[PDB]
Amino acid sequence: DTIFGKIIRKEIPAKIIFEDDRCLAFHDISPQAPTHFLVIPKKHISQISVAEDDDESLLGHLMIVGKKCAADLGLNKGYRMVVNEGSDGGQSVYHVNLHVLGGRQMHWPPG
Amino acid sequence: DTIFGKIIRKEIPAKIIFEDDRCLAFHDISPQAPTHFLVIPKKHISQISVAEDDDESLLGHLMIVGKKCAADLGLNKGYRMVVNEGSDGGQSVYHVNLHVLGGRQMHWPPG
Ligand SMILES: Nc1ncnc2c1ncn2[C@@H]1O[C@H](COP(=O)(O)NCCc2c[nH]c3ccccc23)[C@@H](O)[C@@H]1O
Ligand SMILES: Nc1ncnc2c1ncn2[C@@H]1O[C@H](COP(=O)(O)NCCc2c[nH]c3ccccc23)[C@@H](O)[C@@H]1O
Repeated sequence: DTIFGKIIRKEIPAKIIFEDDRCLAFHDISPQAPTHFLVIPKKHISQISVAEDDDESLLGHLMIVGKKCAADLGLNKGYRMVVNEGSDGGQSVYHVNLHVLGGRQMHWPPG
Repeated sequence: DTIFGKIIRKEIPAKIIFEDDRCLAFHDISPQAPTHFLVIPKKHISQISVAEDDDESLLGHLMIVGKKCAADLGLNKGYRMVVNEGSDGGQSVYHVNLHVLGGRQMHWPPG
């Protein structure tokens, strides 16, 4: 399975900042901002392009959890949420993952 | 209200590529990729940091609609989804909006 599959199954260790029945959040190993963490579903969805209609609430939950974690981490000046799909998106771990980045001005274009 | 509020109320014209009872999608006026469109809720939420828990399904719907529009627009090599919060996120229109960008390699960091 993927790296994130291994984190979910508790095969690879990770320092978590949030967990519930539906998702996990943890800091990125290669941070691109002073604050950079990930929110991932526990359900295996390899990429957002294959998410099903009934995954709507789960995907929204990732963003609500991202919002809450951002607040807890003191990102009061703002942040950026990112989901990458496939090669052009730069996906590297093929498990749906929401990036939340902040603590610096985020620029444009977003990559 | 905001620019997007005006688009929703059909005060400002916009060429739409998707509409339902909950959201609208349309191409960005200042595209940053060969394909760059936006998905916005019809409900007024000024920024993701003030989204409520019960907005989970709506937020997920934006991503599912983004996914579907991306497929329709032929983004088979991938894409990137982005939501900006506040000043550090680069928010400029204070109405929740999901960017979908593709048709080129998206780079890292994402801004
Ligand atoms: N054990 C662990 N704990 C915590 N974080 C972990 C981790 N193992 C891995 N990560 C992280 O997962 C993230 C996977 O995100 P992604 O959206 O699949 N690819 C985005 C990065 C990227 C790569 N190549 C690109 C090319 C062009 C654009 C972008 C890129 C990475 O930020 C980082 O590797
Ligand atoms: N009528 C119309 N039809 C179609 N698209 C329209 C439009 N009117 C406006 N837009 C678009 O809304 C988007 C608003 O996105 P945002 O996430 O609020 N800001 C991101 C851009 C940005 C700005 N400054 C920054 C600084 C640092 C990082 C980023 C930035 C813009 O891409 C573009 O202006």
